[PDB]
Amino acid sequence: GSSGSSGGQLDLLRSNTGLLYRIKDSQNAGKMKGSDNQEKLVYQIIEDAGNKGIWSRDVRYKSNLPLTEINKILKNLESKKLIKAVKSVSGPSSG
Repeated sequence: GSSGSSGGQLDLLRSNTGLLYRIKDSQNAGKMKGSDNQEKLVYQIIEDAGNKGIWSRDVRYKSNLPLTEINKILKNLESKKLIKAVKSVSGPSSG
């Protein structure tokens, strides 16, 4: 009774994810300023990531907000000094 059957074929294409984001601390954060809900919905997704962090593309999908919005939100929390942005050194493997 062997399971076996693992994998088959893989055809990936060269693509880019973007930038990574993360929340700052887990206590000093709960005042906000600008967006109330539109922002609270973002900080929630970024916070859930913890150390793994969430890409601007991912947090955008779960947030269901357009770049025009996320662009302001991601920048909002930043100025508030509530979150911490993290830039990747090398997204793809083939360097």
